[PDB]
Amino acid sequence: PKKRASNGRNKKGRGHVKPVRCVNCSRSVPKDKAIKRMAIRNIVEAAAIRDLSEASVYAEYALPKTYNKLHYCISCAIHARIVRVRSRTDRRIRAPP
Amino acid sequence: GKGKPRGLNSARKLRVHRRNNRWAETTYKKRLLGTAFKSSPFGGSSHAKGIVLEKIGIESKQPNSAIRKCVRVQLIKNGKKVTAFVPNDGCLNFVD
Amino acid sequence: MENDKGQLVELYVPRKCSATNRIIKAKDHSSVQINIAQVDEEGRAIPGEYVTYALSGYIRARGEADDSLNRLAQQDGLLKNVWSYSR
Amino acid sequence: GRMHSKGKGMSSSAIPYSRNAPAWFKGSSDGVVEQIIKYARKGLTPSQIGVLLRDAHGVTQAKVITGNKILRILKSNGLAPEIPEDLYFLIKKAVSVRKHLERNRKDKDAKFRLILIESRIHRLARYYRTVSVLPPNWKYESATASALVN
Amino acid sequence: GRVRTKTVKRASKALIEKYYPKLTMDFQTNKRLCDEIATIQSKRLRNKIAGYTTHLMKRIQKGPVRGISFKLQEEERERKDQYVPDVSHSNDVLNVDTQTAELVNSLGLKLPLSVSSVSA
Amino acid sequence: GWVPVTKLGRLVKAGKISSIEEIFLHSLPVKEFQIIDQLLPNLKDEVMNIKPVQKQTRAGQRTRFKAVVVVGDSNGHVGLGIKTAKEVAGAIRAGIIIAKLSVIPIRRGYWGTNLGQPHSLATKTSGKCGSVSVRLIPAPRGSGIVASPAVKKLMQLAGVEDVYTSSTGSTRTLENTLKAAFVAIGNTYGFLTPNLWEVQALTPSPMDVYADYATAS
Amino acid sequence: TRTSVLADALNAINNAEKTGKRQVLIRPSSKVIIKFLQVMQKHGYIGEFEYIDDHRSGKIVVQLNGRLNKCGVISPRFNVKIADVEKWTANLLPARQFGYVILTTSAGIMDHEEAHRKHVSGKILGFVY
Amino acid sequence: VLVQDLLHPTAASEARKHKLKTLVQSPRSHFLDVKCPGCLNITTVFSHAQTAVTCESCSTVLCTPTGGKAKLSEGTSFRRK
Amino acid sequence: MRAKWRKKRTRRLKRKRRKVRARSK
Amino acid sequence: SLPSTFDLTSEDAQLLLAARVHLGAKNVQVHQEPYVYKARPDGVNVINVGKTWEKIVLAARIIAAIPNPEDVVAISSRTYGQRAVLKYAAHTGATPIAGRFTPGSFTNYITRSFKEPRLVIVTDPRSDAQAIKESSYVNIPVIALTDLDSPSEYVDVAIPCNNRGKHSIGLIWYLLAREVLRLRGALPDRTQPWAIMPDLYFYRNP
RNA sequence: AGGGGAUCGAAGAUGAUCAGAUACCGUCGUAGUCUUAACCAUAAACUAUGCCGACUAGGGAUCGGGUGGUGUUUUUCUUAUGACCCACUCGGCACCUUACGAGAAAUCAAAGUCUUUGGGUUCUGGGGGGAGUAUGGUCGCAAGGCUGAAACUUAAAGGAAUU
Ligand SMILES: [Mg+2]
Ligand SMILES: [Mg+2]
Ligand SMILES: [Mg+2]
Ligand SMILES: [Mg+2]
Ligand SMILES: [Mg+2]
Ligand SMILES: [Mg+2]
Ligand SMILES: [Zn+2]
Ligand SMILES: [Zn+2]
Repeated sequence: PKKRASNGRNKKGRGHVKPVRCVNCSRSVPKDKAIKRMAIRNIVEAAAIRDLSEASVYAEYALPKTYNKLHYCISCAIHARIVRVRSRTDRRIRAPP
Repeated sequence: GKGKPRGLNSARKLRVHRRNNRWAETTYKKRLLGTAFKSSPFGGSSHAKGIVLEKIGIESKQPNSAIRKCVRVQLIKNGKKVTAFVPNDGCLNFVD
Repeated sequence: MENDKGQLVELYVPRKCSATNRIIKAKDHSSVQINIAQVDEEGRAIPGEYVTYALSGYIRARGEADDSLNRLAQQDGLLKNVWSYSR
Repeated sequence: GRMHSKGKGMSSSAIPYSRNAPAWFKGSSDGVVEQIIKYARKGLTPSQIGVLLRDAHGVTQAKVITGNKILRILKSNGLAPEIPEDLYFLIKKAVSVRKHLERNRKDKDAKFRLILIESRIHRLARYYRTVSVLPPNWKYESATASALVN
Repeated sequence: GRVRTKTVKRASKALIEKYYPKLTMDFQTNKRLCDEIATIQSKRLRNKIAGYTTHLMKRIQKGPVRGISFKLQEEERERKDQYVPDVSHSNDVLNVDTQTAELVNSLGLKLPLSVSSVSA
Repeated sequence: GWVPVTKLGRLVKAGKISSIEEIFLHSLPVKEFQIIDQLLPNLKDEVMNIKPVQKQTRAGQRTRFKAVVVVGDSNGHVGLGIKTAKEVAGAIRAGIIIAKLSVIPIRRGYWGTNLGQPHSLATKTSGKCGSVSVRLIPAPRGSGIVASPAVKKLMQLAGVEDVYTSSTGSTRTLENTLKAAFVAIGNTYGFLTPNLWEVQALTPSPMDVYADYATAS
Repeated sequence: TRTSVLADALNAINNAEKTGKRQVLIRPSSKVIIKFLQVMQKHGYIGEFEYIDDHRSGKIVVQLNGRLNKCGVISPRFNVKIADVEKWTANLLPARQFGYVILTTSAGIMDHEEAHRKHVSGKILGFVY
Repeated sequence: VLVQDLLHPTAASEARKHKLKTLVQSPRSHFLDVKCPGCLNITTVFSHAQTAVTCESCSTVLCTPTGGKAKLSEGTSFRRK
Repeated sequence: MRAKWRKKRTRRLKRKRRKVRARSK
Repeated sequence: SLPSTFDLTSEDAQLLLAARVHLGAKNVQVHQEPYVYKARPDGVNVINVGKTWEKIVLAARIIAAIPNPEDVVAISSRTYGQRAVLKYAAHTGATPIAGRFTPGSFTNYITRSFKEPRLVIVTDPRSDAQAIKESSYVNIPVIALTDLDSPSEYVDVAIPCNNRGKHSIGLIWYLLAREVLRLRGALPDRTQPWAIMPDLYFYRNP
C-alpha cells in the first residue's frame, strides 16, 4: 500500500511538475521527490580561517559564506544525508531540530 | 448509489447490463457458446464408449509418486484420442 | 413485552439516557448514572433524595456531554441561567 | 455545480423576504416603467436596464415595484430583442472566439473553449426552441452566427 | 558494578515501610535489626539489605523520596506545611480589566474596580 | 475459597442482590468471576473449537491454544469467552471464566402476536466482526434454529427456540462468527421498540444503596 | 442535482438521530416531506416540527424524540399492489409486528397498516423502523 | 451541538454566517442615500455599484465601483436607507 | 519476468508474424 | 431545588477575580464551550463567572450525593494542583491520587493501588486524560476543571476555569471543598469564609 | 516532409571491469533531443479513489475574492489609499487530531450516513495462467491502438497485517 499519504509528496493540485537534476547521481528527479538541502558553508575552513586572519590584509574582513541548494536525489540522500530512514510512527513528523 | 440505475423506467439498461455481465461467469458461457458440442472430447454426454488403443502408465504429479496405469482411448463417436485412467489394483489384467 | 393476558415478560428493562433517549445497553462500559442532591437552607443537603440522570456512553464518548447535563439540570430546576436555548 | 468546469461556486445575488415594496423608497410604478422603456430605447439589454435602475434610481427589483418583470414589460411595450439576451451574448462570445481561432492556427486551449461555448449555445438554442422563442429548426453556430450578432 | 539488585531494594523498601522507627542511621545497629525482624536465609544478603536501609535513611534526612512515604513519614510532610497570611486587597484595591468590568456589570451587585486597558 | 475484591463482589457475598437482571439495569462491571456463578447456578457451558495458534522463533514455534467457549442457560443470558493459553484444559477454564464475566441478556420476543412465552428475538438485528455479518431474524414458533452449527449452539445456549440467520462473510473463521453472533445478541437490547417509549424511574444503583456493606472494613 | 427531496430530508434526519442531535434543518422541504413527517408524528416518532415559509422554496426544522432509529425512503417509488405490501413489510421492517412502511396512495400518504385497513395501496415512499 | 434551538439565534451569529446560509435570507447590502457638495439633493444609491454613478442630472459621480462595497467620491455625506 | 519485457517480446512476435503474412501474400 | 441565597456573593466573586479564574483562558477554543462572555483584544477569552460558580455548586451537589466520604476520588498529575488536591482530601472524605496516576487502577482489580470510585474529580483533561479514559471503562462520572481549550471527552459536569496555573486551580479546589462542606458537613451557615482559607491551598515552595 | 543542428545522447563504435559484459563506469557518436506542416492516442495518463448532490467533527494554517474594525503602520499637515493585524466569511489546494462511523486490515471526514442494505446516474470485474495472445473487424503511411476468444491448464494466484 501507500508508504506515505503524500507519497514523494507535494504534487497536490499540481498535475505533473518540472524535473530537477541531481547533484551526486545527476539523475533527473521531480522537484518534490527531491530532498533539497541548503548548505550555507563558510567559503573557507575553520582551521583555514585562523591562518587567513594572521596573514591577510584589511580590517579583520567580513568573510563570505557560500550558498548552495543541493538536490540530493532520494536514493543518494541515503548515503547518509537527510532522509536517514524511520519507523512507521517516526514518519508522521514534519520537523528537523 | 453505485452502478445500476436504481431508476424506474430504467429496466432495459439493467437487463442489457446483466446480459453483458453474465458472459464472465464460466458455466453460463459454456452453456451458451456451446463448448460441450464443439470441444471437451465427450459429446457433452456423461459416458462414452471408446477403443483401447494403447495402455500407458502416466507418471504422476508432484509430492506423490507412482505410475498411473491409464489407457490412450480413441472414442468412437467423435474420434478423439483421450487418456482414460483405470481404477484399482492393476485391472489392466482386465483391460488388454 | 406482555404475554397476552397481562403477565409481563422481557426482564432487565433498559435504562434510557436522559439526554438522548437512546437505550443504555447491557455492557455500556461507558455510560453513567449521575446523582444530584436535593438541597435545603443552612447546611441541609437532604440524604436519600436525589434528582438523578443517566447519560448513555455514546454522547459522553463524542465529547458533548457536559452541555447535555447542563440542559438536563436547567429543566429539572437544578440550575438557572447556566445553559440557554440559543447558541 | 457549474455547467462546464470542475469549479463549484456559490457567489450569487440573494433576494429579500418581502415581495412588497420597501416602504420609504418612493417614486411610483409608472415612473419606473417609463425609465425602463427609455433604457430599452437607448439599446440596453434587460439585465443592464435592471442594474441601471437599482443603483442610480430607487429600484430593488422591477417585479417588486411594477408587478411584472423587466422582460415581460419589454414584451408588452414591444422593444425586446429577437434572440434572447443571454443567448445573444453567448453567440457574440462564440463569434469572438472563432475570430481569434481564425488568426491563431495553433491555440488548442482556445479551440477547446470554443467547443464548450458552442455546446452551451446548442443547449440554449434547444431550450428556446422548446419554449418557442427561436422559430423551430433554427440552428446557431459559425457562419450565420456572425450575421445574426449585428 | 555494585548496583544493588531488585530484591534487596524491595526488601529495604518493605523494611522502611513497616519499621521506619528503629533504624538508627549507622550500619551496625541497623544490620542487627534487619537480622532480627526480616528473616533472611543468608548473612551477606542481610548485610546488603541493612546497607540499603541505611542509605535510604540517609536519603530521607535530606527530603522525601518516591515510593518511600508511609504514615510516619507522611505526618512529617502533611503537618510541616501551610504558610497562609498573604492571601489573594494587597497591591491596591481590586485590579480589573475592561472586559472584567463589563462582566461584573451583568452579574455581581457592587464591587471595587481598578480598570486597565489591554491592547496590541 | 471465595474472598471478594471490588464492591460488587462484596455486595453479592452479603446476598443483597438477588439476580443479575438488577446488575444489568445499572450496567455494572463484573470483573470478578464468581459473581455470575453465584447468581446463575444454571450455567451450561460449551466448548466450540480449540485451534492451535503459532508464533515463530529462532528455533521451533509456540503452539498456544485459542479456545472459544460459550456459556448460557435457557433464560436468555449468554457468555462468550475466547482465551489463548499454552495448556489446553487450562485455556478452556480461562475461556469459561471469561465467558462468565461477559454474560449478556437477550430481548427474547414474539415471532408475531404474544400467545405464550418468548423463544425468538424482537427484531431483525445483526452484528459484524472482522468481516462476518451475522444477521438474525425472528423465526415463527417451531420453525427451529436455522443456523450454522456454532451459531445454532449459541442460540440453544441463549434459550432461543426459533431464529433465522443470514450469516455472511467468511463464516469459516469460527471465532469471528461467534463474536459477530454475540454482538448481534447484545444489539437486541438496543433497538427501541414502541414497547419502550414508556418512561422509566431510573433506580439508584446497588452501589448507591447498600453502600455501607460494600467496601473493606 | 438534488434529484429527490424526500430522500434528502430523511438522510439528514437519520444523521441527526445517529449523532444525537435533538433538531434538524431540512433544506428544500415539500408538501410530500411535510405529509411524511405528519405520518411519523401520528405514531409518535417525531416531536414538533416547524416549516419556515421561506419566500422561496421551503425549510423544515424538526424536533427529534430519540424514538427514531432509521427513516428510509426507497429509491424508485415502486408501484405496489396490496399483496406486494406484505413482502415489502417483511423485507423493510424489523418485525411482523411494529413500525411502518410509508407508502403514498390515491387516498393520501399513509403508513402501511392504515393503507391495509383502508384497503388501498399505491407507490411506496419510505418506512420508519 | 446536540441542542441548538434553531429558528431564533443571536443577531451576532446571523451577522457572522454567510448571507445565503442563514434561515430567512436577506441581503446584507444597504442603500446609501447620498448627498453631494454641489446641490442640496439626496440620491438613493445601492451600497454596491457596477456603474460609475452620476447624480439626478449633474455629472458629479458619486461612487467608483470596487469588487464589493462602493468607495465614495472623496468627500460626500451619506445616510442609510 | 518483467511485464514490460514480456509485452515487448509479444510485440516482436507479432511483427514477425506480420512479416511472414506479407511474404505469403 | 434552589436555595436562592446561593447566588454568587460579592466576596466570593472578588476571590475568583483575584485568582483570575475567568480572566485567563487562552485565545484558542474548543467548540463545545458557551461559558464565554465576550473576548479580549490580544490572547484572552473571558469566562462567565456566574455560570462557573453555578456549575461548581452543581458539582458539589453531586459530591454531596455519594454517602461514602472516601468514595469520591480526586486526581491531579500536574504540580500546580497536587497540594490543593491533598488539602481537599484532608478537608472532605476523599481519596487522592496526586502525581503519577497508575494507568488501569479502576480497572485491574489486582493492582496494589486499587481504587473503585463512584465519582472522580480531575484538574487537567490535557495531562490526566489517561485517568479520564480509564474512568470510561468502569463507569465513573468525571467532574473536571476545564480550561476552555481542553477536550470535553468523557466529562459529566466540568467547571469552566483557567489552567494557566497558580491561584486559579487551587482556588477552585478550595471553593469546591467549601461547597461540599456546606452541603452535609460541619460548616453550617450561608455566610462567613471561616478558618477554611484559600491559601491553605495554592502552589507553595517550588 | 522541410529547416536548426548547442547540449546531451537509442544505435554504433571504444576503453576498462569481469570466468564472461556488443551491462553497469569512461570517451566520441549519427537518429532523436528544439521547431514548422501533419499523424499516431497511448503511460504507474495515479489521488492507483467515476461524476453530480445532500448531511454528519473539530482544528489551526495557507492561496483567491468579499464585508466588519476610531487596530497598527507608511506622512507629503487632516489624510485618502496600499502592506500588515484581528474577527469572520464564501471558493479552493492540502494538512493535524480524534472516531463517536467505516474498512478485511493498512487506513479514511471520506473509502462516512450499507444486512437498520433504496439520492441520480456512467462505466468496469468475476480464481489464477493461457492472454491483452489467436482470429475477425476496424482506425493507422507504418510501428501500432480500440475492441478481444477459446482450447487447454492449475488449487491456488492475490491483498493487508503479524511473528
Ligand atoms: Mg487544481
Ligand atoms: Mg568491453
Ligand atoms: Mg554499446
Ligand atoms: Mg490504458
Ligand atoms: Mg487507471
Ligand atoms: Mg478471468
Ligand atoms: Zn542522486
Ligand atoms: Zn448628492
